[PDB]
Amino acid sequence: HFKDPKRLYCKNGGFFLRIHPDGRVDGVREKSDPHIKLQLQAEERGVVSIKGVSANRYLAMKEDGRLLASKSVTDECFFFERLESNNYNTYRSRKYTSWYVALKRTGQYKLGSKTGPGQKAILFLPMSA
Amino acid sequence: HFKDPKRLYCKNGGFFLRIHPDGRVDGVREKSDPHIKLQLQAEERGVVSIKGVSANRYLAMKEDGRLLASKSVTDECFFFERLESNNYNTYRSRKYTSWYVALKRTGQYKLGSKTGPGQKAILFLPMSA
Amino acid sequence: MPVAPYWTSPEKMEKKLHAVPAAKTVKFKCPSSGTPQPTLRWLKNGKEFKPDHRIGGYKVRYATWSIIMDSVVPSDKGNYTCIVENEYGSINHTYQLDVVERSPHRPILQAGLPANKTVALGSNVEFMCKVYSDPQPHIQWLKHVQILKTAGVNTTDKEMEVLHLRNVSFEDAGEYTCLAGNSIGLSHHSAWLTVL
Amino acid sequence: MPVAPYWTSPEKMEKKLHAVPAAKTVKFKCPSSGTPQPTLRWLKNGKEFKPDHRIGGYKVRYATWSIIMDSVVPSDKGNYTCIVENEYGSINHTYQLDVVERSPHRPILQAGLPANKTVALGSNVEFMCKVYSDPQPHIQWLKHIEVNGSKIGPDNLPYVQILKTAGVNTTDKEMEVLHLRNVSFEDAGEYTCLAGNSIGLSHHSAWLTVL
Ligand SMILES: O=C(O)C1=C[C@H](O)[C@@H](OS(=O)(=O)O)[C@H](O[C@H]2[C@H](O)[C@@H](NS(=O)(=O)O)[C@@H](O[C@H]3[C@H](O)[C@@H](OS(=O)(=O)O)[C@H](O[C@H]4[C@H](O)[C@@H](NS(=O)(=O)O)[C@@H](O[C@H]5[C@H](O)[C@@H](OS(=O)(=O)O)[C@H](O[C@H]6[C@H](O)[C@@H](NS(=O)(=O)O)[C@H](O[C@@H]7[C@H](O)[C@@H](OS(=O)(=O)O)[C@@H](O[C@H]8[C@H](O)[C@@H](NS(=O)(=O)O)[C@@H](O)O[C@@H]8COS(=O)(=O)O)O[C@H]7C(=O)O)O[C@@H]6COS(=O)(=O)O)O[C@H]5C(=O)O)O[C@@H]4COS(=O)(=O)O)O[C@H]3C(=O)O)O[C@@H]2COS(=O)(=O)O)O1
Ligand SMILES: O=C(O)C1=C[C@H](O)[C@@H](OS(=O)(=O)O)[C@H](O[C@H]2[C@H](O)[C@@H](NS(=O)(=O)O)[C@@H](O[C@H]3[C@H](O)[C@@H](OS(=O)(=O)O)[C@H](O[C@H]4[C@H](O)[C@@H](NS(=O)(=O)O)[C@@H](O[C@H]5[C@H](O)[C@@H](OS(=O)(=O)O)[C@H](O[C@H]6[C@H](O)[C@@H](NS(=O)(=O)O)[C@@H](O)O[C@@H]6COS(=O)(=O)O)O[C@H]5C(=O)O)O[C@@H]4COS(=O)(=O)O)O[C@H]3C(=O)O)O[C@@H]2COS(=O)(=O)O)O1
Repeated sequence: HFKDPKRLYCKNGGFFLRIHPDGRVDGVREKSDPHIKLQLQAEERGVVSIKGVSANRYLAMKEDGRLLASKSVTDECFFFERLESNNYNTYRSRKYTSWYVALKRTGQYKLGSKTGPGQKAILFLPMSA
Repeated sequence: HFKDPKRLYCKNGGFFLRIHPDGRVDGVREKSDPHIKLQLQAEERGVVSIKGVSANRYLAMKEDGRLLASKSVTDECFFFERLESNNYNTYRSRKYTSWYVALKRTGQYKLGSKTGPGQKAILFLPMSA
Repeated sequence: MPVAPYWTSPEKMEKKLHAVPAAKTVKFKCPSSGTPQPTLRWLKNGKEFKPDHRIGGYKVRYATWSIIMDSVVPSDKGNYTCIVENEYGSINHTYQLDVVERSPHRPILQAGLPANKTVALGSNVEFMCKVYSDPQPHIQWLKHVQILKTAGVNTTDKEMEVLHLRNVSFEDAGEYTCLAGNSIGLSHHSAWLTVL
Repeated sequence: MPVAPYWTSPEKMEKKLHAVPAAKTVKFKCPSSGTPQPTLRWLKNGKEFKPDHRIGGYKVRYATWSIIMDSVVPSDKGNYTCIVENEYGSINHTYQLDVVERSPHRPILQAGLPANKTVALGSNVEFMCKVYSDPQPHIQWLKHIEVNGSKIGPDNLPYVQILKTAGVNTTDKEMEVLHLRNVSFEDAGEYTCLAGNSIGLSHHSAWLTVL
């Protein structure tokens, strides 16, 4: 269901994208984590905002390519959601158009400035919740 | 296209199902083999005859579960063509309903009496020709 | 010198949940050791697994204490447990497999919705639109055009499936359209409002 | 003690052609050894391969002299060459990858066909039916009859006359076209091209008007 929340399971290590109520962004393998339920909303065809339901914040990528979640929306909270040909999803920042949202195999995000098309850190699998 | 001939690439070792002009049936990995072009015809929904174009014979499975190709059609030249959930095809003898057409990882067929659902020998990939 | 089976590479066992799209090949490993050498067996949801239990079956490489599943499918969803054991003990790890089918297509609108409605002048009326879409779809309400509602941070999908037309007039009479589209295509259902 | 790189497991390199349906994970290996330890690199159609060259990229496990490609697609079709080499020599093997896209659906008939045709009494007419279907489809041509002003039988099914049926006696070669020679007011009516595989049934009708 497009209206129900989703969990974003990153191919790189099985970490679910998580938004802390304080704004920190990282990953957790624990499916029961209280901060992995995300509400993806389209702002228009192919473009979404990603909102941590519990943290009530928006995943935004700053200019240096670091992730964090704002309390209110900004032009940096929009990403191109794309269902790749491998069936994984990629969230490319609409602002810094060459970077993606990604997690390291250690549960911490990866600087967009370090993200790239051939990488496993960028691939995400949406899951119901 | 359903009217053009096809080659049947068996998952078990990459052997193409081959019908010799003399009736022998086995496999060959060489894609240029002159006897691997098969004309699959439907006799009805989900049921096909498999005819070696060059050998001008039909793949038929005898009661003991051995393969061979008849010069003329018989009730033993019909199989249930099924596109399995993993995207490979299985040709189950409509007569001896529990056996499949299959090839060993050595290039020779496998007695239907030894074929089974979980096996790699029964999986085939149709390819254009 | 007896020794109970033990994990030799515990770290490569951290990822207990394996979520993958169909067909992807999956491999679970339980690198362990112990003298005398422990035996290795696998279990699908507690029960005893067996090669014929899935198309293409499974492959077990004791050499690496692993099990392999080629082109996985929904039927494989489940828990898989490896059991390494010798005469002086036993250990076991359990991985969770989840297979995801993706629907890469333009959004799909529930047939029949929105629905034509004839109502009294001044009445209240609400149109509905049920959308399906793997990728996040973007819904938008139209009046034949005049944009009336558009999905987004200001108007979340919560309220996008229903268009409220309060106290109608002969003006509001006409054709309304629910347009929803994702990055793969566009879909829309219209409906007529008749006011008497 | 110098040694040129050499294949350690030549047997598991026998299958040079890897044909698979899309998305399937593909892995090519070139088990080799040699002192000093040889380096391993891969080539897609002779050119230099690079992880960002495909979505999800590729993964190389020198540990097993392998390259891995998850969820392969048509774009990956090609030749892949591994090159193991040290200071005293080089070796190389090349595998062929072929990806087949599967269509698991009931057959699909070209829209518009067969086409309604109005013709003169006694004329010749031929109906056409273009079918698509991964699994071998079974085409069949029908004529709808009326046993009275009734075109429907007691069982709520339509009275029909089989006119052509795919099979060994009527191969798919001639199944896409129905020939109605020297028509009559009788031949007037609705004809149907019905094609179905193990997944479902599809059919397109058409009307023959005779004057
Ligand atoms: O890791 C890695 O690397 C990997 C992973 C993954 O998977 C992948 O990746 S992806 O990406 O791709 O995904 C990849 O993969 C790959 C791999 O790797 C490779 N490998 S390597 O190593 O090389 O590298 C490949 O593989 C391949 C191979 O081949 C393999 O591997 S290994 O190494 O391990 O080896 C595998 O194999 C498998 C197969 O395939 C399967 N098949 S199925 O179909 O089934 O499925 C299985 O098989 C099985 C079967 O059975 C067979 O085969 S077939 O061909 O047929 O099929 C075989 O069998 C056999 C047996 O064994 C024997 N036995 S013993 O004992 O000797 O042992 C037999 O014999 C017996 C007896 O003896 C007889 O007698 S005498 O005279 O001879 O002596 C008889 O008996 C009896 C009878 O029975 C009776 N009858 S009743 O009925 O009554 O019972 C009467 O008649 O009498 C008689 C007499 O008496 S006494 O007393 O003597 O007995 O018979 C028999 C029996 O049986 O019993 O023989 C047989 C045969 O012949 S017949 O006759 O039958 O015809 O073998 C088997 C087994 O089990 O083994 O399985 C296998 C194995 O398993 S696992 O575990 O391993 O799984 O695999 C493969 C494939 O293909 O896959 O490749 C792969 C793929 O991939 S790619 O890429 O390449 O493509 O990588
Ligand atoms: O046994 C087999 O042969 C096998 C083959 C098949 O592929 C598969 O079988 S299948 O049929 O099921 O498909 C199966 O594969 C599994 C692996 O065996 C298994 N490994 S295990 O440990 O033995 O269990 C596991 O592998 C994944 C692991 O994450 C890891 O394995 S390990 O053995 O090497 O540890 C490995 O990691 C990759 C990583 O995923 C890549 N990430 S990327 O984003 O796509 O590029 C890449 O990482 C780069 C990145 O640039 C970077 O960011 S990242 O988030 O960490 O990835 C990071 O940056 C470093 C930085 O470079 C350092 N600076 S430096 O000192 O100057 O170098 C420093 O600043 O620290 C940074 C980060 O530190 S941090 O980690 O603390 O945050 O690192 C690099 C880098 O290159 O290392 O590359 C690494 C290494 O790749 S490789 O050389 O080993 O090949 O690979 C993983 C993987 O293959 O995906 O899971 C496999 C399959 O599981 S599943 O996903 O299909 O479910 O077995």
